Amino acid sequence: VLLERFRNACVRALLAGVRESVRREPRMRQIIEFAIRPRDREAVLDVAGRAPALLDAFARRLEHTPAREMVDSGLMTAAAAHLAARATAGYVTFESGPLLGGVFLFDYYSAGGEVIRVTRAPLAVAVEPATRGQFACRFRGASHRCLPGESYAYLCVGVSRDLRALVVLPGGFGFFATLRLEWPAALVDPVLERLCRRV
Amino acid sequence: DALSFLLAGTRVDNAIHGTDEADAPAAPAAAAAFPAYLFNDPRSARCPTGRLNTPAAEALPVWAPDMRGRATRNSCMYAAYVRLGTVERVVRRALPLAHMERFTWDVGAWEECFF
Amino acid sequence: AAAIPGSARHFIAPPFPVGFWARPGFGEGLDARLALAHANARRRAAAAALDNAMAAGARLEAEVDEQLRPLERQV
Amino acid sequence: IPGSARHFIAPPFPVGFWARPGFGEGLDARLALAHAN
Amino acid sequence: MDAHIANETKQQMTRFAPALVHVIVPDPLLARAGVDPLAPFAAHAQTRYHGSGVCEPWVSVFAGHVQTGAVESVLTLPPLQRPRGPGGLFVSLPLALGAHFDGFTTAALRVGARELVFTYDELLPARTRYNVDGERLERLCRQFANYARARRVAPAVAAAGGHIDALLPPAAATIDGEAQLTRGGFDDPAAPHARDADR
Repeated sequence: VLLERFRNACVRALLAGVRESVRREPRMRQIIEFAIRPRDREAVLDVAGRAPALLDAFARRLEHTPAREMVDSGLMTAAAAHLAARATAGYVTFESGPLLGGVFLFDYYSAGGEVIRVTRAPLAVAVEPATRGQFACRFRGASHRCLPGESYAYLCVGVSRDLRALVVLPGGFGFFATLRLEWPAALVDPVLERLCRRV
Repeated sequence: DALSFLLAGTRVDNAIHGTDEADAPAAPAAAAAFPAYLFNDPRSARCPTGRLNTPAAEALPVWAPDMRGRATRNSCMYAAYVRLGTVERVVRRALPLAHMERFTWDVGAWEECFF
Repeated sequence: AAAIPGSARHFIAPPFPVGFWARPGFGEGLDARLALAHANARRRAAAAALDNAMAAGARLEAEVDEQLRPLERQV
Repeated sequence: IPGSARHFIAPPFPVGFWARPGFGEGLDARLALAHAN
Repeated sequence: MDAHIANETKQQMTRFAPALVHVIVPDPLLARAGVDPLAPFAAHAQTRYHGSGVCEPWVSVFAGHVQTGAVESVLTLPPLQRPRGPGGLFVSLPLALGAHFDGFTTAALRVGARELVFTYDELLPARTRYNVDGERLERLCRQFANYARARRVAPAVAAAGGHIDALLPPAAATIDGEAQLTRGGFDDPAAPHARDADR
């Protein structure tokens, strides 16, 4: 019950964030630099066509999944990294050096037909503001090609230690999004004892 | 003693951090105190040889010397030396070097330096 | 190799159905999932514990019958 | 064109042959509670 | 079995917990838990009281994963027979008890990625099963007798074989671990007194 409630809270946070960032009727600017060949205007038009159903299926999936499969992912990782500060007590991860905020931990999702996560371990990408408000991607710690939005069939989501999420559709199109985690304080130290070491 | 004083810091910080990773038990039992008051006691419980399996000899005091995790000799090893020979002079002169003077080769055996 | 360069002046405007927001089960604190998980977990643990207790109880009548063999010998 | 920059990898087969996304799971969450009850 | 001995000594010498318990988690359990054997292990454990949410800091335990039959590796000696059956990792968990061991307070195990929980009420059985091991041991000694009689190795063992021969029948032998969990019944501390009072 504890893990299920924690996961429900994290997912409510992320989904509410993307929800608020898309609520106003938007036009999303490709926040990552990617030169697109001139015969592929059809493919980006297809991405434009399937963005809504893609986001809906992504919400459904991220909701229905169980909790045992989610804890190793990057969502609960960065949620624990966020809770680690307000807990008023030290905490150390098991097998990963601290996140060192600025690095977005990605969890991919397929973009064709059925939507399933593809990455076993999260990908540690680092955003960097570049020309004209187009942040530059680069990643150390993991080595997995097609990083965000490079190739089709990869929806890319990632949340920073500060809990600021971005969503990168194929081709590079997307948006940032803030995140507000709503969770009691009387239970923080339990969860952080179960997801850290406290030394 | 010459090295024992020369390498004082090494021996110091080696005797204390050397037993590490060895599970020592909890506070040592009072039974570990080897009783000395009982040697020249005229009146005391006694037991001749030849009746030590499980007789009515249960009245002897128990003493459990139990040494598990303390500093052994190999734990306090800090240096080792071996004699090479005899020398007249050392001059320094060239990469820096040190030319010997009339070295007479006489190799000896190894030596421990732990105490 | 002549291809279009990438600049932030590119946008992609997907056709959204204006009722996209008020998805019923969306945003609400998910009930049925946590509830169903709790239900199945309890139902499995109860079967496990019942099988465990029965595994010990499988000797009751045998013990009761064995205990009174003296009273045949005691007449 | 220039800069040894990254390219957007397009679907190899024609565009018509990669499905519109979806999610099929007949396991309904509500009625499951009703049956477990 | 070296794992259990190592853990007992590490516990008694240091007192990282009140008491201990020995457990043999077999193959299919690990398989259904999402964890895989034959991979690098790193065992940890913590005890989490119930209704409060206070978790003692983790403690590393020595685990050793056998490959072939596990249960028989506790019952047989190397040179006389070979084990057979499934095999899982040996481990020993810490406890929190001493006057009235509380129920519903779990003992959480940690393997490479996944965590398993073991409620006290499930871990600690009331009655043990020591009466069948006499039946096992007599067969084991008869086994050693028929080995020493036939293999013709050394005289010092030949004398022991002759003594065992002249002590109990030489009929035949075999040790079966699986039969141990089935045939037996739970031993209670009274029945010797029933036999004695009937004497």
